[PDB]
Amino acid sequence: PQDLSEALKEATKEVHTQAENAEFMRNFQKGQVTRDGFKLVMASLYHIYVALEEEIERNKESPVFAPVYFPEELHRKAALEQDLAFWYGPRWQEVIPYTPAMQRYVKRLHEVGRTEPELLVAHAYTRYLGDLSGGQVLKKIAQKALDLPSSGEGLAFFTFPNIASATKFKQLYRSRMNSLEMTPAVRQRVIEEAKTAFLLNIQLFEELQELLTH
Ligand code: HEM
Ligand SMILES: [Cl-]
Repeated sequence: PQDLSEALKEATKEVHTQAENAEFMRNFQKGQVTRDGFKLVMASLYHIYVALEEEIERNKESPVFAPVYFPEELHRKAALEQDLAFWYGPRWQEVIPYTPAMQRYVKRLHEVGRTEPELLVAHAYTRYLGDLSGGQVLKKIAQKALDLPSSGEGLAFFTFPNIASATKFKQLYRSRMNSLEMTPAVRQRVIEEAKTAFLLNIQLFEELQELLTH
């Protein structure tokens, strides 16, 4: 479509559906998810966000990203750090897994943020808006499947405290995206990257399923 936020949504509808149907993901939604499986996803999210957020902090000033820089409303590293301390304990940083699929997603994120930051938005959109959209559902699922204690910890990731209305925020984010100024050449690179980001998630899910079935 015309608006970037639309072109993105439409250009990734296919890969997005593949993501949904990925065995691991498909099972998660079907309510079937183990703690180890859940821990693997959380550990993955931590790594991905740590990388993504580092790159965002590096290019926040650039015009290629500034318009969609919403640190307070979206940052997840800290939330994830709280959750992993709960899921893996006080030395989670020294025990959480860091698999190849994860490693590869991180690598691309740093590649983008270092050499082609104009593509960073493709990842911020993919991750933030995706997690913001599916967050409420997935939470209740793992909340019902895992049956965690009353510790009052472990799921901070599913709550963006600095965002009152997900809907209104998404509207604002999309708008800032469409306001993002880029040449058509770049716009196409951003679209591709978004498909890449999905693929990366897909590879990731597939690898986790593989690890779990063993
Ligand atoms: C349990 C699996 C999943 C289901 C069933 C699912 C379902 C949905 C639905 C129904 C929406 C809301 C559409 C809207 O608000 O217009 C959405 C949006 C989104 N999802 Fe997923 N999703 C899942 C997994 C993923 C994954 C793995 C990614 C990629 C990491 C992803 C990224 C996104 C993005 C970027 C959006 C926003 C698209 C836009 O701008 O309109 N989703 N998803
Ligand atoms: Cl809402």
